[PDB]
Amino acid sequence: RSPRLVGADMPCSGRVEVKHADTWRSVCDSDFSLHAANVLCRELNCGDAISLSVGDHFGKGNGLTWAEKFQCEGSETHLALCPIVQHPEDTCIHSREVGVVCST
Repeated sequence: RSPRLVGADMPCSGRVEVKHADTWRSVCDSDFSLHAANVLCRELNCGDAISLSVGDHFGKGNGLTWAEKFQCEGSETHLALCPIVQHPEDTCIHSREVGVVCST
């Protein structure tokens, strides 16, 4: 559940991608709370979250999109420690991949 931000002009902003096993997955913007964002920014040494950005703001990813969501409380040190839960019914397309801007 290793996270990275991809596609931004700086390391601390970009489209969210999180590794599971040997593949990376993006995260639908229907599925990602400000607390998951928070935890992500922290885990990445990027300060605290400023914004979640919709609509593949940093471009869209390709490949898998996470089918479970990270229901973080907010103070977890890693997304790994956040409880997970099923995505809502249907599927998302890459056009709704989520991104973040962390401060700092």
